[PDB]
Amino acid sequence: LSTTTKYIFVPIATIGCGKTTVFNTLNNLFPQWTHIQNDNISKKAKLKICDLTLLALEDDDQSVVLFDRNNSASRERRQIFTTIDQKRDEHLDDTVDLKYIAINFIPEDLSEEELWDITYNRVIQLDENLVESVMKGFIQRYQPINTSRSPDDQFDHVIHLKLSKDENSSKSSLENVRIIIDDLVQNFPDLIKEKPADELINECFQKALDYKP
Ligand SMILES: Nc1nc2c(ncn2[C@@H]2O[C@H](COP(=O)(O)OP(=O)(O)O)[C@@H](O)[C@H]2O)c(=O)[nH]1
Ligand SMILES: [Mg+2]
Repeated sequence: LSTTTKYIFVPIATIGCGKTTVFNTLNNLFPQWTHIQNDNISKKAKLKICDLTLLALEDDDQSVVLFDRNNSASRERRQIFTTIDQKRDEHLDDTVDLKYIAINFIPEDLSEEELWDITYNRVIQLDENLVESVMKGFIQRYQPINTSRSPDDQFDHVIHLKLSKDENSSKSSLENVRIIIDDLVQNFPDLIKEKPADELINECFQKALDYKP
């Protein structure tokens, strides 16, 4: 109406950290949010994920883009800011406030050994040697978020997730969905007025967990 705010949720993650499960759960709770999955976009597609993001932020309808890519490498976050900042004036008028929220899927204190152990067994449980090999490449390129310097200092806010083996029958992606919701209620009350009920979060996560694409 007068000064609408849009949000782009940028994961920093490697394969199998739970990005799509968490974003699917969120989309299941908030059907108006736009979940754009890089895995669904051809490498020779006319519109790539950055183009599809801006297109999915034009209407007064569309406030949230779930940007579903690993962005394990620093340059992959730089691309997002530069490309979107650079094409924003093509589509959005000067009343649109755009915020980038990092969703950090890999704790600061996690070792590569435990990162590998958790994500690899998630994904195995499709030549086996080449799925392993692609996962390794995203880990080799992984540069932890560093909001003290370019480009990560352009984030408006960071949400720190956990990456654990499941304990006490609590999947860490479900723990992570709750963190994101609690964080948004606190720090962006206009995005989520009041929480979904706990059982609706559980059911929406159950839907995401048992998704067989
Ligand atoms: N054990 C466990 N598995 C999970 C969790 N979250 C997601 N998964 C599963 O791990 C696999 C990959 O997760 P996905 O969300 O696709 O990871 P992405 O590659 O980051 O999208 C899927 O089979 C999920 O069902 C979790 O918290 N615990
Ligand atoms: Mg995925």
